[PDB]
Amino acid sequence: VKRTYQPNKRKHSKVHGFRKRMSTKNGRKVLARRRRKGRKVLSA
Amino acid sequence: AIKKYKPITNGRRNMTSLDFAEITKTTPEKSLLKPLPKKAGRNNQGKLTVRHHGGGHKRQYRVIDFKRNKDGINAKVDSIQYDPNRSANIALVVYADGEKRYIIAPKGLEVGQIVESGAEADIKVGNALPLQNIPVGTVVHNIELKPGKGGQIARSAGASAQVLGKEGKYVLIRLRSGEVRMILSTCRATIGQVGNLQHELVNVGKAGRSRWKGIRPTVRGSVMNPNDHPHGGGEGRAPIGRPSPMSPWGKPTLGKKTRRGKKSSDKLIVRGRK
RNA sequence: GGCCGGGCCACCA
RNA sequence: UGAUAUUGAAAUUCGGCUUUCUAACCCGCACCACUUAUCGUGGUGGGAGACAGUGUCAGGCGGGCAGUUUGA
RNA sequence: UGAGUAGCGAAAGACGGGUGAGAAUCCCGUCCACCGAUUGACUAAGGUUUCCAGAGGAAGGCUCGUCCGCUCUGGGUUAGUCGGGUCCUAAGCUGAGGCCGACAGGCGUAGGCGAUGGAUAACAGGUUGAUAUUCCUGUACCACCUAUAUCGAUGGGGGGACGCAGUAGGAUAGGCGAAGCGUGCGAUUGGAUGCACGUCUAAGCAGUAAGGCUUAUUGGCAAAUCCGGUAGCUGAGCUGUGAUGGGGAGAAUUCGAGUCGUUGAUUUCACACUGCCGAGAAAAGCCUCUAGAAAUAGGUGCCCGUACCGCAAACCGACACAGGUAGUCAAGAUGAGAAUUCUAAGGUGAGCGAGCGAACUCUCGUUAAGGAACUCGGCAAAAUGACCCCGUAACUUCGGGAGAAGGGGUGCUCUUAGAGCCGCAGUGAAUAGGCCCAAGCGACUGUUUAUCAAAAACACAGGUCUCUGCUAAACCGUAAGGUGAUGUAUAGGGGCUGACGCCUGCCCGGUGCUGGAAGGUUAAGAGGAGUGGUUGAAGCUACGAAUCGAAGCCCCAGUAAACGGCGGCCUAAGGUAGCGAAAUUCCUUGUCGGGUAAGUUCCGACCCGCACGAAAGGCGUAACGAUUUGGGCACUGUCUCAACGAGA
RNA sequence: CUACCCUUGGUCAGGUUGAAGUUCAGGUAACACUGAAUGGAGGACCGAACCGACUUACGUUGAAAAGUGAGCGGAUGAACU
RNA sequence: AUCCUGAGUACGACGGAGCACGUGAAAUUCCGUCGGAAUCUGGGAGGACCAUCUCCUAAGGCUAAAUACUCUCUAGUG
Ligand SMILES: [K+]
Ligand SMILES: [K+]
Ligand SMILES: [K+]
Ligand SMILES: [K+]
Ligand SMILES: [K+]
Ligand SMILES: [K+]
Ligand SMILES: [Mg+2]
Ligand SMILES: [Mg+2]
Ligand SMILES: [Mg+2]
Ligand SMILES: [Mg+2]
Ligand SMILES: [Mg+2]
Ligand SMILES: [Mg+2]
Ligand SMILES: [Mg+2]
Ligand SMILES: [Mg+2]
Ligand SMILES: [Mg+2]
Ligand SMILES: [Mg+2]
Ligand SMILES: [Mg+2]
Ligand SMILES: [Mg+2]
Ligand SMILES: [Mg+2]
Ligand SMILES: [Mg+2]
Ligand SMILES: [Mg+2]
Ligand SMILES: [Mg+2]
Ligand SMILES: [Mg+2]
Ligand SMILES: [Mg+2]
Ligand SMILES: [Mg+2]
Ligand SMILES: [Mg+2]
Ligand SMILES: [Mg+2]
Ligand SMILES: [Mg+2]
Ligand SMILES: [Mg+2]
Ligand SMILES: [Mg+2]
Ligand SMILES: [Mg+2]
Ligand SMILES: [Mg+2]
Ligand SMILES: [Mg+2]
Ligand SMILES: [Mg+2]
Ligand SMILES: [Mg+2]
Ligand SMILES: [Mg+2]
Ligand SMILES: [Mg+2]
Ligand SMILES: [Mg+2]
Ligand SMILES: [Mg+2]
Ligand SMILES: [Mg+2]
Ligand SMILES: [Mg+2]
Ligand SMILES: [Mg+2]
Ligand SMILES: [Mg+2]
Ligand SMILES: [Mg+2]
Ligand SMILES: [Mg+2]
Ligand SMILES: [Mg+2]
Ligand SMILES: [Mg+2]
Ligand SMILES: [Mg+2]
Ligand SMILES: [Mg+2]
Ligand SMILES: [Mg+2]
Ligand SMILES: [Mg+2]
Ligand SMILES: [Mg+2]
Ligand SMILES: [Mg+2]
Ligand SMILES: [Mg+2]
Ligand SMILES: [Mg+2]
Ligand SMILES: [Mg+2]
Ligand SMILES: [Mg+2]
Ligand SMILES: [Mg+2]
Ligand SMILES: [Mg+2]
Ligand SMILES: [Mg+2]
Ligand SMILES: [Mg+2]
Ligand SMILES: [Mg+2]
Ligand SMILES: [Mg+2]
Ligand SMILES: [Mg+2]
Ligand SMILES: [Mg+2]
Ligand SMILES: [Mg+2]
Ligand SMILES: [Mg+2]
Ligand SMILES: [Mg+2]
Ligand SMILES: [Mg+2]
Ligand SMILES: [Mg+2]
Ligand SMILES: [Mg+2]
Ligand SMILES: [Mg+2]
Ligand SMILES: [Mg+2]
Ligand SMILES: [Mg+2]
Ligand SMILES: [Mg+2]
Ligand SMILES: [Mg+2]
Ligand SMILES: [Mg+2]
Ligand SMILES: [Mg+2]
Ligand SMILES: [Mg+2]
Repeated sequence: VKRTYQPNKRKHSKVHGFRKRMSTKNGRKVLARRRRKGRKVLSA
Repeated sequence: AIKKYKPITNGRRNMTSLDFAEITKTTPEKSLLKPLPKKAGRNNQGKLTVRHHGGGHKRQYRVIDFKRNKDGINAKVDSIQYDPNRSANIALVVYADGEKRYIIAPKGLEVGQIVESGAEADIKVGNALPLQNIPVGTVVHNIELKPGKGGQIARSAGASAQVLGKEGKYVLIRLRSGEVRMILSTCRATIGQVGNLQHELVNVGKAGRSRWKGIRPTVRGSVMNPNDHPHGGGEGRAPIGRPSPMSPWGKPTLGKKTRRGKKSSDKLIVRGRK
C-alpha cells in the first residue's frame, strides 16, 4: 500500500532547504536554534 | 427555440437545451480574446471564501465593449456568437474605420444591421445614447451608473429597463428587479432588450451538466454536525429547531434584510424591489 | 427602588 | 443607534428641524502625466458633500465565539 | 523459561562434469518446467557506487556457501545536435517604488522566477570487463568567426494557438503465404523425399507525391507598401543517392541472394473532415510593415546529467517484505478482443532441505438415494455462460422492460444445400449472464465512515422561500487587498425540499422576520435652579432637581414551501386529500383472507392511527440497486450422513 | 499521506444499442404525419486494462500495523491518472 | 520686580493603566478623546477638599561611582 513518504528532491529542497529557512524570520530562528545546539546539518 | 431531448436515458429525461439558432458564427474573434483562469471561489489568501465553485469547462474571456464610447461612426453587425462567460449572446460589430468590437447582443439584432452611439444617434435597437436623449417609455439595457464607466445594469439574457421620467440631472428608471431609482442623465444606455430570452428555460437535466458549468454540490445544513452548522446535529431528521433558519456562519437567512444603512444611494432609490 | 399609566429602567450585604 | 472631533457658509421654520452652497473629507468614475503599468502619486473634469468614513464616549442587540457553573 | 519448540515469506526440478578443507545450495552442460498485454525490452521519479575485474568468507544472507546487491584492492560514467541551462511563458511564488499594519510583518505595480506545455542542429554501423545518438568509422546538419566576389524594433499586424466525439479514406510499420532467389539438412522406428530458415540497410541531399485547405481608396497611440474597412499554401509516403559502403540465412581474411502475393494498423497524413455544446492557455521562436540606421575554403562551439537498480533483492513499505510505484514497445495459434489456453522474442526455477503419506487445519476433486429437510438467512458451492438462428409477458415516462422468459443449432469427410463418418459427449479444453413472481426504501449515473457500517445516509436534475441595484449581498482579512465577478436580478449568496405524476388543507394567539406609531420608558451629552465644606461673603471645592436628548423595548399590522400548533366547554385553530398493525401499532403472533402439511416473517384487506398526514412534504410511480424483504424454478455435500482421493 | 482546488500533460481491448438530424418514397392546399435508408447521440448496455471494495474463505506473535484467493461495482465520465 | 523664567502645557470630564492599594475618604504618575489656565500680588505639593502655615519652583537636556550578569580569558578553590 502507498506510504506517507514519497521522496522528491525538488519538494524537499523547496520546503526544508536553506534558502526557504532564510526566507522567514521563524526559519532563521530554526537555523539559529540548530547552530546553537551544534548540529552538523542545519537544513536540506 | 428550446430543444427537448428524448428520454433515451434516465439522465436525458426531461433535459432541454438551447438550439443556438441565433448563433451565426461558431468561433470567436482571435484579437479580442483573453485568458481567464479559474479561481474556484478562492481569494488572494488561497482560502475558499465562496462555496460551490470549481472545475467546469475551460473558458476564454471575450473583451466586451460595455462603454460604447465610439461616437459618430457606424458599425455593421458581422456575427452573433456564443459567449461562455455570460448568459447573453454577443455581437461582433465592425466599425466604418475597420475597428472590431464585441457588444452585448440585443433581442432582434441581425447581421448586417448598422448600430451607432452618441448624443445624435437615432432611437433604434443596438444604439447607445446618454439617458438625457432617450425618450420616456423606452426599453433599454446596459445602463451606466457613472458616466464613462461602462454599462453595469441590465446585461444578462432577456434583461431590460424602462425610462420613466427626467427630474433635473437624473433620469427615473424602473429596473428588471422592479426597483424604481434615479440615474445620472449623462450615463449611457443601449436601446432594446438583451437577447437570448430562452436562456432561463433550460432544464439542466443531470448533475454532471451542472459540474461542466463549475458548480460544486451544495450540502444542506440539516445534515451536518453541530460544529459545522447551526442546523447540524439531532437524532434522525430534525426540523429547524430554533426561531429562525440560519446560514452556516450564524446569521438569520429567511427574510432578514442585509442592505447596509447610510448608503449614498438611499436618496436615489425611490421604490425598491427584492 | 425610578418614572409614567400594568409598561420600560435600575439593584456588587 | 446617539453625542462629540475631523467640520465650513447661507438661509427657512419650530436649543433644534429643514433647504441651499462649496472649499474640507470621499469616489473599486473619466481623461492626462510620471510610464510600455486595471498598483500608486500628482493634474483636470464629473459625482457626492459637511453627509459619509474614521477616533473617543454612550445605549441596544449579540451561543457567532469564550470562560465557567449546573449540591448532598 | 517457554524449547531444540513456532517459523525459515506464494513456485519444479533431475542428473553429469568441475572446483574445493568442506557442495542439495557455486560454475559449466543436457533434459525438464514457469511467465510471455509479460516474471520480456525501454524511459521517468527515487536511491546514490549498489556497476566491472581480481582476491575473500569473520559478520550479513532466515539453511549451506567455494557464492553474493557482503568484505578487501584496483577500476568504470566521454555530447555543438540526447535531457536541462546560456530561449519562452502557465498556475503559483516573489516584487523597485507603493498601500496597510502594536512590533514582527501582510498585500501589491512594473519587473522577475517558475514546466507538467511552446521553440530548438545527427543519423547508421562497429567496439569494451565495465560507456556510448557521447568513443571510432562513414555520411550530415546548426550557430558564430575569418578570408577570396541593404538592415530595420523591447513599436503595429499576422502567426504560434490548442475542446470532445464520430466517420470514410491515402500511406507506411507489422503479420501471413508461395517458395521466386539463396542458405543449411535429407533422417536405420513402419513410411515419404522432403524438412528448417534468410530475403536487410539511417539521417541528410535531390526529385516526386496519394491527399488536405484556400486594382483603387482609408482604424491598428507617429508612419506603414503590412493588418483591418469599403468599392497558391500545406502534406504522409515513394523514388534515386547516401551505399562497388554496412549487415547478412551461411561457406571456406575472401565469398554469399534481397522477389511475388495477401492482409494491413492502435502509426501517420490529422483534431484533415463532419457533428456537438460544456465553447476548448500564454509567451517567445517565426513572417511581415513602418519609424529608424553570395558561394566556396578554413576555423570555433561552454556548463550540468550520463555508472548501476528502476513495476524492483538497489525506490516507498524497519526486512534480500505475496503490498504501492507515471509513460513507452505490443509476435504466433484461437478468438470480437490487449478475453481464454498454449507458445515466440526474451527471461525465470523463487536463499532451507530429506522422508513419511497418522489425527487435525487449510486449498482442491469426486460421490449412492434424496434435493434446502441445513441455516438467522440457500452463507458457500452447484447450476447459467461464447457464437448463429427462432421467440419473448405484465407494466411503461413509449425510451424501455429485454440477453425478459423459453427453444433450436454447432465435430469430421465429400459433393455442389445435400450425401455420408465417428464418439457417452462436437463452443468435446480454458474463458464467457442463473432466471422468474411480489413488497419496503431511494427516482436515476454518482458520493460516504483510509483501517468493523456503502446504506434507506450525502449529492443530484427539478421545486419553493429569502436576501442582493453593484464599492451588491455573502465570504476571508485588524487593515490594505481579495473571492463573489473581469459576473449585474434569465445574476449572485443563504434555508428547506428532492426526477416525474396528482397534489400540498386549517391556525398569525405565541416566537422569528417585515412594515408602521412617534405615545410611555432609557444612556452619553446639553441644561444649569438649588445645596453641603471651607473662607459675614465672594472665591475655590464636593454634589445636585425643570427640561432637551437615538435605537431598542412596550404597542399595532402582516407573514406558515417562517419557527411552530392542528382540542378536551377550551383554543390561534382544532387534521382536509391521501395513506394506515406501516422503516410509524404498546396491547400484538390484532382480525379475516391468500400462500404452506404446518407461516410470530410475507402478500391482500379492516380501522380500534398507544403515537400517519401533506415541501423536517402526502400518496403513487416505468427504469435503475454488490439495498432490505417474502415466494418459486434450476441446482447442488447446506443437510440426512458422511466416505475417498490430491497438495500445503 | 489524505481532502478540495489551480496550471499543464496522459490513458480508456473488444462487443451491443441505435436519439436528433438528412435523403428518398409517399401524403398534403400547405403543414402535420408514415416507411426505408443513412446517421452516430448517451453521467446508455455487456466486458479486459484501469479505478474501486459488496460477499466469502484465508490470514489474526500476518508474506502485510488493513493483505491474499474467489467471485463482485464502475469502466466516454460528476471517469481514472 | 521695569522685562524674562519651558502653552495646546499644567489642569478638568469620560474611558483605562501604573502606583503595595481592586475607584474607594484615593491624593500622587501616565495614555486615548474632548475641553482647557495663571505669568512672582505667579505657580506646585504636604493622601479628598477649603483656609493658614511649611517646603518647593513643572511643562528642555547631560552626568561618573557605589549595583546586575558570565558565553569567555587568566590564576586558583571545594
Ligand atoms: K444561456
Ligand atoms: K551513459
Ligand atoms: K401563529
Ligand atoms: K406573529
Ligand atoms: K391499521
Ligand atoms: K406511530
Ligand atoms: Mg451556492
Ligand atoms: Mg443539497
Ligand atoms: Mg450525519
Ligand atoms: Mg452552534
Ligand atoms: Mg437542530
Ligand atoms: Mg425523530
Ligand atoms: Mg453611530
Ligand atoms: Mg459555551
Ligand atoms: Mg480555568
Ligand atoms: Mg450523591
Ligand atoms: Mg528456552
Ligand atoms: Mg524435536
Ligand atoms: Mg510445547
Ligand atoms: Mg509440534
Ligand atoms: Mg515445522
Ligand atoms: Mg523461501
Ligand atoms: Mg506456460
Ligand atoms: Mg557485482
Ligand atoms: Mg550462514
Ligand atoms: Mg562489493
Ligand atoms: Mg508580493
Ligand atoms: Mg505602516
Ligand atoms: Mg518539459
Ligand atoms: Mg551497461
Ligand atoms: Mg485561441
Ligand atoms: Mg475522419
Ligand atoms: Mg491493441
Ligand atoms: Mg475529436
Ligand atoms: Mg546506462
Ligand atoms: Mg538488485
Ligand atoms: Mg528470496
Ligand atoms: Mg518485493
Ligand atoms: Mg509491489
Ligand atoms: Mg489488438
Ligand atoms: Mg492473458
Ligand atoms: Mg450425492
Ligand atoms: Mg446421483
Ligand atoms: Mg429436483
Ligand atoms: Mg427450513
Ligand atoms: Mg432446523
Ligand atoms: Mg452465494
Ligand atoms: Mg463458451
Ligand atoms: Mg452433433
Ligand atoms: Mg440511489
Ligand atoms: Mg449506484
Ligand atoms: Mg470502514
Ligand atoms: Mg462495531
Ligand atoms: Mg464495508
Ligand atoms: Mg475582483
Ligand atoms: Mg431530503
Ligand atoms: Mg421525500
Ligand atoms: Mg403546509
Ligand atoms: Mg399578529
Ligand atoms: Mg433614549
Ligand atoms: Mg436618552
Ligand atoms: Mg408504546
Ligand atoms: Mg420454506
Ligand atoms: Mg400487510
Ligand atoms: Mg413525520
Ligand atoms: Mg412541513
Ligand atoms: Mg442457485
Ligand atoms: Mg497502450
Ligand atoms: Mg455507462
Ligand atoms: Mg496504478
Ligand atoms: Mg473510497
Ligand atoms: Mg479480488
Ligand atoms: Mg450493471
Ligand atoms: Mg461494465
Ligand atoms: Mg523652569
Ligand atoms: Mg491604577
Ligand atoms: Mg496613583
Ligand atoms: Mg490614591
Ligand atoms: Mg496635581
